[PDB]
Amino acid sequence: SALIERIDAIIVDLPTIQQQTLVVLRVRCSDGVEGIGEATTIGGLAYGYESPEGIKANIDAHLAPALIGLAADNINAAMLKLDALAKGNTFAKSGIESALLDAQGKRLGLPVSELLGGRVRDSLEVAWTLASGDTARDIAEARHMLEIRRHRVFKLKIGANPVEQNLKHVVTIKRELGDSASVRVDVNQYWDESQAIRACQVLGDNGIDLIEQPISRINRGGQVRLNQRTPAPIMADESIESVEDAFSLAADGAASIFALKIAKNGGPRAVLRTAQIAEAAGIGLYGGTMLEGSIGTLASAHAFLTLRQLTWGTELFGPLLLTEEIVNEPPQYRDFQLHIPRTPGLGLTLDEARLARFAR
Amino acid sequence: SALIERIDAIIVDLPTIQQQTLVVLRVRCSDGVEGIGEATTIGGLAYGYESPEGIKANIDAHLAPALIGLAADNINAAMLKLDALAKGNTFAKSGIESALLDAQGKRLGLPVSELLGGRVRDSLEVAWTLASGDTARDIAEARHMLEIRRHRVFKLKIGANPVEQNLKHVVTIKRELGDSASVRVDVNQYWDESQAIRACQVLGDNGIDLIEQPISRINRGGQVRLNQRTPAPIMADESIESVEDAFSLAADGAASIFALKIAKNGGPRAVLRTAQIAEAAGIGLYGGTMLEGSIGTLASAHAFLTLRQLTWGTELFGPLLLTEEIVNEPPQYRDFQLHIPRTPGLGLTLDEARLARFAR
Amino acid sequence: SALIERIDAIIVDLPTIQQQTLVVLRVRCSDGVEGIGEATTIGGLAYGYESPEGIKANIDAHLAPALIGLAADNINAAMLKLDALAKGNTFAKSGIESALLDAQGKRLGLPVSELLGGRVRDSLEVAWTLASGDTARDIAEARHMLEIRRHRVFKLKIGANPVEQNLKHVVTIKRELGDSASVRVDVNQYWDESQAIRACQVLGDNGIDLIEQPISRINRGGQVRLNQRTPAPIMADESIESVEDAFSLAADGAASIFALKIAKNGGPRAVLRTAQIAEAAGIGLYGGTMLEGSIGTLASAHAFLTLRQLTWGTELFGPLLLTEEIVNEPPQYRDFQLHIPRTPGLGLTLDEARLARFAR
Amino acid sequence: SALIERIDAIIVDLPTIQQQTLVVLRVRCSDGVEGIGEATTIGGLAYGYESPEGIKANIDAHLAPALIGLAADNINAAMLKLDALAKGNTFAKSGIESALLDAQGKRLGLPVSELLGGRVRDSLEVAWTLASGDTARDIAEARHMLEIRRHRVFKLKIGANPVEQNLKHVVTIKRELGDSASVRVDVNQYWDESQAIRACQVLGDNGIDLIEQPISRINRGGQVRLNQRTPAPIMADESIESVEDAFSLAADGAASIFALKIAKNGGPRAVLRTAQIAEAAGIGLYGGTMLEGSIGTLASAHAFLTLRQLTWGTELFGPLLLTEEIVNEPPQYRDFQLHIPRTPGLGLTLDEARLARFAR
Ligand SMILES: [Mn+2]
Ligand SMILES: [Mn+2]
Ligand SMILES: [Mn+2]
Ligand SMILES: [Mn+2]
Repeated sequence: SALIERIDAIIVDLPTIQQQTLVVLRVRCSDGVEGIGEATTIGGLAYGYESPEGIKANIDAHLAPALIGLAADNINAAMLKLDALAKGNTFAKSGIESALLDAQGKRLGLPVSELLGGRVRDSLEVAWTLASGDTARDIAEARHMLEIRRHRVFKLKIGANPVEQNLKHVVTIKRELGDSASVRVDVNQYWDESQAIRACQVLGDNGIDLIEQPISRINRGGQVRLNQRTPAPIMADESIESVEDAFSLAADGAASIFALKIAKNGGPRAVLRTAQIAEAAGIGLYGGTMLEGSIGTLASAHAFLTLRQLTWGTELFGPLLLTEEIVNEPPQYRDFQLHIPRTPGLGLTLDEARLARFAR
Repeated sequence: SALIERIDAIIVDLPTIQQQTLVVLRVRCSDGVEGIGEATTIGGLAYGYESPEGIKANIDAHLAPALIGLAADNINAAMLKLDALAKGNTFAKSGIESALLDAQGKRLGLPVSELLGGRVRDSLEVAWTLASGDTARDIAEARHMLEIRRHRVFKLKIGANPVEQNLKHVVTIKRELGDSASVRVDVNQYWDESQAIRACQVLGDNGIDLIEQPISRINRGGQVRLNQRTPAPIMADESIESVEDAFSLAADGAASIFALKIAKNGGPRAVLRTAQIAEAAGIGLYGGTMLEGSIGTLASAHAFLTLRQLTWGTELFGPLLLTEEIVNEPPQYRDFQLHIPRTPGLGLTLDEARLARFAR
Repeated sequence: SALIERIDAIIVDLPTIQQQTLVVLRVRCSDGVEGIGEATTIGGLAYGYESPEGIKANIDAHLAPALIGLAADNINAAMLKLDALAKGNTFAKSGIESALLDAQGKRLGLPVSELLGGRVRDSLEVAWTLASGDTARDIAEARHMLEIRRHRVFKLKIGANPVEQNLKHVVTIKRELGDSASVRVDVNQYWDESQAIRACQVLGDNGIDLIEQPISRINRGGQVRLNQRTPAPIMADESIESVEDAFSLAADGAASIFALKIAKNGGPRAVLRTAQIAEAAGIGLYGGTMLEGSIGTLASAHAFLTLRQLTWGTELFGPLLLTEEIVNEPPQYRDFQLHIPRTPGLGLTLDEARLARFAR
Repeated sequence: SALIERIDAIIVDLPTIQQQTLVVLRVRCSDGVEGIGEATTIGGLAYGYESPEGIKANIDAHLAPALIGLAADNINAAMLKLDALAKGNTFAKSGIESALLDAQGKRLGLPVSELLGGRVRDSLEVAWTLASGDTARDIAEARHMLEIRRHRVFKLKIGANPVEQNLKHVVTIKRELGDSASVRVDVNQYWDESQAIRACQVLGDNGIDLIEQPISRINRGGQVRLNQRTPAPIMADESIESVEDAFSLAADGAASIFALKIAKNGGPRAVLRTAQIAEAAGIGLYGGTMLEGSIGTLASAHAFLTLRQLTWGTELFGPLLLTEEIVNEPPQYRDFQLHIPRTPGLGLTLDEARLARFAR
């Protein structure tokens, strides 16, 4: 019955704790109900082929036009249509599926986690990226985050400095924190196998719990090798740019952990398809992020809530990086977790004034 | 909101065109809504480790008790719980998930296909197993089924007679029918690789469209080999006894086609998990059956309706084999297809009198 | 000459040191001889798809009817028939083959180990699962078991608590016991490869002799990987759900040790088929248990007696867990071993009164 | 109870339809019972490393001495002992296990097939090697054998003449016989992969049912390749020189059919170990022969009788090649089969006079 009448893709720049750009989606349905979503990336084109500009451009010019007039309640049909009409564009697709799921949740008065099957938990463990680039600074922030019971899992973004420097930094931090916190790294494809061979060993020998995307996705055999040789488990993130990529990697034994990002898969339903594959292969899960705001973070969270298990938790800390939001409901972070309300849809409403404010 | 108050597993023997036993499930919810499902097999234990007797025994003694008091609306949590409490028992689990999905569909007034994402079609191509055991009779039945436009896809159950005899039979039928019908075989694991090597070639060289489960699931390498050497595509059925089996087979390249049976996977949601994996690997789909009645057939159909594509259609002909049904709504078979109503749930209601009649 | 006249499957709940349920089998032969067997599992459906209820249901409804009138002396023909009529149901099949072997042993006045070829030993090393869940408690029990010379091999059931907690627990116990006892673990599929990677290393680096089923049977490649990378040998248990599973695993190099459980294979003859395959591949053996009572334990033992070698002994401690038995002859545990009499059959007779007592 | 008191290995040369040498074994037990066996090969050392001379030499000097005093009833222990004391020597071991099984069968009054588990059939299909070396003669012999209903399955020993000549010969014979008989070849390792590539295709394209050992056992990859490319199934014979060889081949996918020869495995129990492995891998079976007399043929037959299935029958025609036998009971060949009596042991007794006659 309800139809998709219009979809708006709005580029919004928000201040952080330094701007963060999100593409807010608003799908208006003939039944008066409106869903909101979010297609967010990091650094224009540096973390994916989809920039905020390219995202809005294609939604406006291609994806949205293909949906107007379609049943808002038939998300599958809509999303399958988007797949027949467009190659990739998972970020843009993710924002749209998120909005459609939100709209469908308010319409049925069910939270998205329920639309997606039913939550098995009401909160998710949330990791925190220590980014000060200063070891002492990072250890202080870690101790602080532990103090206020906000985070007990920390990840270090490395690979940008000499291998030995990052190794020192990361091992110093773990050394200092001990068993009071879990320490992980994310090399974001910065190392080549020859560099990863030694670093991975050192990290694993010094209490690092997991090594996220050490080398580039272009070296598949190296991932398979490190998944066999690293003392510390290897997690695939950038290597997954789609659900089929997830199967490919699982079939190869390229990672014992898969990071789950709706943006890299195509939305909440798409990320569960990847998760489903991981569970079938026996691969461990992790709730990933592209540093989304509450909308994208909640879209992710609602999906992760249905997961039987997330051995390595999540890094759904995106909203805490922003000093301003475009939704009224502030994220609920208490005791190392993100608490998700049972309210319908994503449980979020737009802060119209701020939207107008930061919309570029 | 609504809770699972009581689940009934009823063994029903129905006359066929020779009895057919189904285990009818009735899950009654605290909100007055009741869902019906079906856990059906063929021949006691000859086609699966789950017999009608074992199915009712375990639902009563284990599965059902674990669900009473649980939210009827949180199907994922319920089914995940059944997985934590019981190994296998996909048939029993399938009947229960089917009933839960039915009950949830009436409660929200949405057809199960929609609960499952949204249908991309309203009917499914239906194949017909020619069973007369007589070549001439089978060819007659084929032409008859073509005439009344009920079936244009036929499968022959072989492997029970000498290889040459079945080969002759099957090739004679295809030759006689020409391009007016698609002819497939299902050897039900009856051949060993050494027998399949020649038969598969002959069948493929004589217009047989696909070869369903030629050899036993115990010979994995043989399946991988035949998937590489058969002139006719190899479809995996019995080899899949779970979603993880589907991943295993896909990772191996053991079949270019996967038959989808909710019974062998654990229900409508479980069969879609397997289908999702097949789609990710690029494996072709087929809607399979354990010869369910309208309930199981409709539970399957509602899931298959959301599938982007089913290259080889379905064999959802189960209800046409029975001369009596325990539901009021007769299956809609017209023009080589099974038509699925948009009505809520499975769109079926129990024929109380007949239920009482055939319930053993 | 002698025929199978009737088979009784009796569900018996016995008190333990907390109930333990066994399905006692009684096969009555036309020659007056009667054999007894046992189909026992742990926790209904939590350790196998076969529950006590499902076991009795299928024996009564399917397996037994197929055997009445058949030659009691032709166990092969009978068991092969059960395989043609039923998929899986190894537990139920195991109880029946055990009873048939017992009956055939009394009839020929030969112990089952002899029927099975001939014993090469008269006793088996028996391991003991320390289960108190309390480290200090477990170390005390270990020291005690060593004292009375009952056990010098101990296994810890882990995987239910955080990896670090179980690691600590297990390493603390080994540390404390030193070279006076062998310490093994059984994770019962509780870990996912990403968790097993580090735990296995730690365990192997701290004197743990072997790691039983660290990850789930759904992750085959992970087993192959850990069988290559674990400092401590990997043993397959739950991964084997049949003799063909054993071949599959051996062909893959998924474990350097196979646990031998008649229940998971289909009986004493079936477990030897698996053992035979293991010996051919060079895979090490272990006498496994589903915590059977004296009947199932003796059925297992009689088979394990014919084994050339059992590098890691057995865990045939099932009877010591029960405070009551349904057989008259008490198990012979002395000097870290289970001593098997040369008496005919299993060397056991039913304690009719107790049978009637605990039969549910 | 009964012990092995003395074992005699007697070399006997028998006239054929041209001599055939067998090593007759006589194991005398302390209980008065005596078992007879046979260790027979073809051509001294040309078909195995074990010649009649080497066989008697080692039994006398090594195997037999190790058994005197041992329990005649504990065959497993005895045979396992022979394995600990001697590498290979399967022929010699086979004659001894055969004799032990015979002696144990008379002692218990059970036929060997029963000692081995229980027969599932009373006769076996018997193939016939057409050896005239003349196409026309061979076709005549084939029609004759069909007429008297003695054989309907024929094999041609090829590989000794140019590939084309043998191809012509073999294809001419099949063409001439049509579907009235099954035609197979045995190249006895005579071809190298480069020759087999074309021949196998031609043979398979001209109705040859299977290709026995086309190339040498030294080329493992070639066997794996031909098992993948031959239009006609590949059977392994010479490649199997032990049970572990059988596992190796099955693990490799080197043949879809395994020939079963007790001589190449180590006796009736050993051949069943190989058969069990084949059944587990899904490999097809065939009862092979080294052209044994009634003793070796019956030892084989009693084992093959317990086999669930032998897709390609047997070639147990050995006794029909001899014009004189050293046993009193003449083999029962009627209607394409060898009929096995239910009598105890092998059902054979020595023809003392003839034994003394032909014993070299
Ligand atoms: Mn990452
Ligand atoms: Mn099928
Ligand atoms: Mn275990
Ligand atoms: Mn041969």
